[PDB]
Amino acid sequence: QVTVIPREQHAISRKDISENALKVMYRLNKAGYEAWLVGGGVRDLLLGKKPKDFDVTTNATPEQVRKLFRNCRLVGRRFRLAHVMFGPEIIEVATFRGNIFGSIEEDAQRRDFTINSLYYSVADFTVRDYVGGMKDLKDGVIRLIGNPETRYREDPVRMLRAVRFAAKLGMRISPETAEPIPRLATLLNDIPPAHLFEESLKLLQAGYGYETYKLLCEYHLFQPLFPTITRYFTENGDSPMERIIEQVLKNTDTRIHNDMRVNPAFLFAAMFWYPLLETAQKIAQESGLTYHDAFALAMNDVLDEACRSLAIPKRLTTLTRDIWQLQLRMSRRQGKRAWKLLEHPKFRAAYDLLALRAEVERNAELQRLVKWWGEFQVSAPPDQKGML
Amino acid sequence: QVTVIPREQHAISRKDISENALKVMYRLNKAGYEAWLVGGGVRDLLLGKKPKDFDVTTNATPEQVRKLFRNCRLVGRRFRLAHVMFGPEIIEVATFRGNIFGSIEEDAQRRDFTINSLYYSVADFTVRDYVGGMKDLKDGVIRLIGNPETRYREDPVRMLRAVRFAAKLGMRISPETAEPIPRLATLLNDIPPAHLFEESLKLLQAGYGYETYKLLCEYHLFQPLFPTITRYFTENGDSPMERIIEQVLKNTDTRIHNDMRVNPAFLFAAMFWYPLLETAQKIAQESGLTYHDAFALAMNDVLDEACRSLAIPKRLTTLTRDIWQLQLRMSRRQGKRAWKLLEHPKFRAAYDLLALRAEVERNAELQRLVKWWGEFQVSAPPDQKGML
Ligand SMILES: Nc1ncnc2c1ncn2[C@@H]1O[C@H](COP(=O)(O)OP(=O)(O)OP(=O)(O)O)[C@@H](O)[C@H]1O
Ligand SMILES: Nc1ncnc2c1ncn2[C@@H]1O[C@H](COP(=O)(O)OP(=O)(O)OP(=O)(O)O)[C@@H](O)[C@H]1O
Ligand SMILES: [Mg+2]
Ligand SMILES: [Mg+2]
Repeated sequence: QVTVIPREQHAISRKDISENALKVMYRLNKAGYEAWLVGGGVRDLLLGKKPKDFDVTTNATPEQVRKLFRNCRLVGRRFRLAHVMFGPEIIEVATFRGNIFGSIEEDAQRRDFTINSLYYSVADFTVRDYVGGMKDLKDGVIRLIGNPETRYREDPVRMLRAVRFAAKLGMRISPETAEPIPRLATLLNDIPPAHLFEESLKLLQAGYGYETYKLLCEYHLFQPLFPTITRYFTENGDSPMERIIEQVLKNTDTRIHNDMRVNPAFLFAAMFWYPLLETAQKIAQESGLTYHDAFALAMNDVLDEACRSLAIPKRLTTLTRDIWQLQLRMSRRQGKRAWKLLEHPKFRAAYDLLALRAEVERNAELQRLVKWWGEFQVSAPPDQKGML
Repeated sequence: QVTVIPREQHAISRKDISENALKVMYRLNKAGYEAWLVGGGVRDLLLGKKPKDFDVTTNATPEQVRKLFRNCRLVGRRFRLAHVMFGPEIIEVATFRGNIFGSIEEDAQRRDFTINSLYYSVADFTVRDYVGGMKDLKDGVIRLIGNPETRYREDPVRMLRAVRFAAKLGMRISPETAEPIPRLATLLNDIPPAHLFEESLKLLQAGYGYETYKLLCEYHLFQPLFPTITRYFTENGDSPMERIIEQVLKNTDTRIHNDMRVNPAFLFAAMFWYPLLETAQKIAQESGLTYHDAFALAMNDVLDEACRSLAIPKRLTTLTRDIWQLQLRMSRRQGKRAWKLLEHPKFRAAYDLLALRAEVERNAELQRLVKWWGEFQVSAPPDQKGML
């Protein structure tokens, strides 16, 4: 066991790569308090990679952190957890937990995985490893802290994170930490649909999506969240839907790394697409009615029972509804309303759906619609007229 | 002589084709006042075309009008000139004029042209013509009301309007009303650049642009407004900049007849492009700077001067500058920095300008950055990945 690591044996974790939350600790260290830098970035820093967050912890009570910062711009409460604002840098200052407020060692144990529970002191350039941490981090092991069996039951979402980190970094899950998941997965439905929604995005809409999907399928974690989707999987391995999902992911992923923004209302409208389509079939031949009105029903239901697991905000769903709406409208080769359409705020997305539907189905008559809209949108108004 | 023309013999401008701003005349009529429809609409109505606006006039004091609508959603200010709201519909309710105000006849006179001073009462289905009005409308004639000479001097913009209706509707300008213009044209430099901007857009940005520039040039009214451009015309008639101003207008026009949002900041960057391309090259040699630094000065220069004539909003100038800047970046066959660009809020307009530049210069070098950016902008991140 090795509880304190020195700056000379610890990957340099050079004081200078820490931005200036250093101003936030220095203030504490000066006041007779303790300043530690915990979790995310402190992991990354040891890895060599650039921190995305910088969060800190202290033996200073929350009302004590209030006085020592009353002059600062402290953004919004929470319990414990204080929020300092620079601007485009916000720094989280949280008090150690234990009866309620305790020691550094105490705080370490209530944290989830090993590597995400390493601590840095600007004051002594030492990192504290009350857990496997350092080794896990070297060996590339996502390990949980207490008794997996119990933790996952206390907070089931702890399971989701295990995969998420597993995918993000090149790491594998500890056996003990992995055993329980497939069995305990179902536990996710005792989770408020909203919290889920957050984590669904943390997983896919985070630029790892594809590797995190493989991992969510290999642990039966995908099913609880997207019932409406698992059901249309096939033995064969790659149905139109089973490809599209891999693609919209792989791509949303490329986007996020070339730093482009991304539409979640898209991501979803893509996956559920085929399911919607399938419900259009049954809705039509059965309960025989028009294919427009039929489609429109499939929407409400598919979105209903999907919104039954993930809590999608009314905002998103409504763009989604539009992305699908456009799929029918575009299909009907026609004239003057193409300006009306080209203008639509969700066209860009809607074109990128048609993009995929044509790539996956390899339906040459679709890609055909894809070249046309392709040119009719980069073309200039004299040509755009002639195209009709 | 023939001052009152009845529902049957007058193009039946039919009570049915008046938006329910009838409900506002009705209150007026019921209340002992009379209330008439004027100009904009009544003109189009007699021409058959759908009005774009309905403005009522009454012999009620602006005071009497204020009171008889208290219950209503009446939007504020403006001597005389009262305003009432519904939905997307606003109804303009101004009082006659003539100490200050008076007879329906006394009002017919302070109005700029003969057509735009026809009057309609729903209460008797007659239209009152106290000017050439009816005949002129039949004939296709824009004819200022009193003495052109004096009036233009009273309000020089009356000249611009005159030329605008001339191109919008399909009709010719009255001899008596055309003579004074080429002479008196300069008078516009006395007018606050504010009004000129306003009216500059009613001329080119209402989708009559091309025809309204065939006139603005053929009556030397163009010059007072756009000094910076006038200067660069070539007797040839076929310079790149001259072709560009044609096309951009022809196109802005198309955009408007197909209900597509149009951008003002684009319009301008398009015209002044070549005057900007010129002032840059002259700043390049005359003073041995780098081109990138040279260009940027030229931007300031062209703007200040145009700003000297048209009060162009600090808003639109920013966008413009950017649309231009983008033209430097889209030039370099850029690497992974292109994702950032694709994202720019203006990229569509910057593209649309590379579009024209390539078409008018009839340059193949440019015509390639067009074909390229056309694909790189509709492709998928897989494909797009590769292109780079
Ligand atoms: N419900 C919970 N139970 C126990 N510990 C928790 C819980 N929620 C958060 N934590 C702790 O918070 C820390 C994670 O912080 P945060 O949520 O900002 O993500 P992170 O570790 O920075 O993730 P990333 O590696 O993606 O940056 C972990 O060390 C974890 O132990
Ligand atoms: N400064 C002015 N001097 C004299 N008359 C004016 C003045 N400003 C406006 N008018 C009168 O207002 C009427 C025009 O109304 P408005 O400004 O709504 O345009 P419009 O005639 O409806 O144009 P359009 O044909 O484009 O619809 C004209 O009949 C004109 O005589
Ligand atoms: Mg946290
Ligand atoms: Mg008006």
